[PDB]
Amino acid sequence: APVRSLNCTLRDSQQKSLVMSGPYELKALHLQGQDMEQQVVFSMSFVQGEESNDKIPVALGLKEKNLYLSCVLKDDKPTLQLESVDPKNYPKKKMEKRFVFNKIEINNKLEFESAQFPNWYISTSQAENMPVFLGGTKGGQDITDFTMQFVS
Ligand SMILES: CCNC(=O)CN1C[C@@H](C)OC[C@@H]1C
Repeated sequence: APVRSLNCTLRDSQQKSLVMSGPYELKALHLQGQDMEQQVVFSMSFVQGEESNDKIPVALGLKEKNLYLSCVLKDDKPTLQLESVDPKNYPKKKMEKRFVFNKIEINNKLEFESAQFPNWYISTSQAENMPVFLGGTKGGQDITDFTMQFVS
């Protein structure tokens, strides 16, 4: 059948929202009120991959954009990028592995592990206005926990 998707927003566990902040870049900042319309709406697709009760493979597309979060080696390091695709072909159930995140539910929060790069996570910094990135530990000063808000 088709691939199933849900519209949503994400907030880090410090309650920073995510906004597109220039060509193919996502930043996290504290937002409330009118400025919250700026937050990124994701289309979260439920994709093919290894699955368990609390570990669900997803792709994170930007709503009504041919842009996906993806994990690739850059200058020899696992990194997070926004990657454009052929809009005729996406989303699909069998997403390429660089687009797949394991959405892990622990203690009423979510982590998004790279399926391609085990133990690398979608991360934010403590400081405001810094990039969303792929971070190689769910332990230390960087934030790897999120909450999801369902959007109409
Ligand atoms: C710099 C380009 N920014 C936008 O088009 C803003 N929108 C992007 C969309 C994925 O999430 C909702 C948000 C309102």
